[PDB]
Amino acid sequence: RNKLRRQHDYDTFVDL
Amino acid sequence: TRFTEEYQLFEELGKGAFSVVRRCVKVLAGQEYAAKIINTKKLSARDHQKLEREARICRLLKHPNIVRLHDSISEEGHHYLIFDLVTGGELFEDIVAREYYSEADASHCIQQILEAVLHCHQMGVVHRNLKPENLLLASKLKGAAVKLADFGLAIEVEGEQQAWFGFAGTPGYLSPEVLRKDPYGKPVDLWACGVILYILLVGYPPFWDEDQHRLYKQIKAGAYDFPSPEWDTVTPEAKDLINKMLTINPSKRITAAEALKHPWISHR
Repeated sequence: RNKLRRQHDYDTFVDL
Repeated sequence: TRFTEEYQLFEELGKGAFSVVRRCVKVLAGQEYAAKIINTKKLSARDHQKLEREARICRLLKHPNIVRLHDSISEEGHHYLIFDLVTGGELFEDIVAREYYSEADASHCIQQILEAVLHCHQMGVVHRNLKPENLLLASKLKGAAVKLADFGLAIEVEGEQQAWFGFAGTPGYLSPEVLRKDPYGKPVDLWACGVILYILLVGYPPFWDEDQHRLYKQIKAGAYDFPSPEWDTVTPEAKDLINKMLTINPSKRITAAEALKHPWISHR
């Protein structure tokens, strides 16, 4: 399906 | 300064890095508020910037579906943001704990989100970070209103003028235009609204992968669908709106106003 988990706010491009 | 003498500090309400928020009382008035206490100089060079921004931009928005900032205050090594008190928690907590919303309540929800967002765009503010975590419920009541929050990443725009405001926001709800260092503006919020509306109705996001690279690829491609079974019973106008919000070219993407007129939200 995909997952609804919590995500954080970034101020810049932080490649993960 | 003013806070210590005017405002009386109560219980611990919530935490979030170097910023504890508490229920406070403007003693003379008697009225009660959420006061965000923030450590100064424990903060970084960039953090103070996002604080001025938050302060300035919130002191711009008078709307029942936007958490009001009543007073920004600075004292010895602590800054104080005084807001409307809200005890309904995040829209995330409520979705998580109710799996999904009915069309009825999803329409009622994103309506308030769309009006908050429209006032925002009318005062030339773009939020860039809409998400269930950044939307708060007035109180623990059924029917309690939805109040937009967190303007640390919000930016002022001039008319309908577009520009590179930097890569900022949250992987899931980021617009394609941002993912392509494109000059962006008002429409990035609608993309984010689309994503929220999808979540609202089924309880999972349209775009998601364990690899950011693949997540941004499918976002960039508009590569979402409406799976069976769950999506099968869902009105084709509801789906329609989400297409018109998760439109991949921000020109031909729906606006905040256009949306509040759409038959899925309006007849309600």
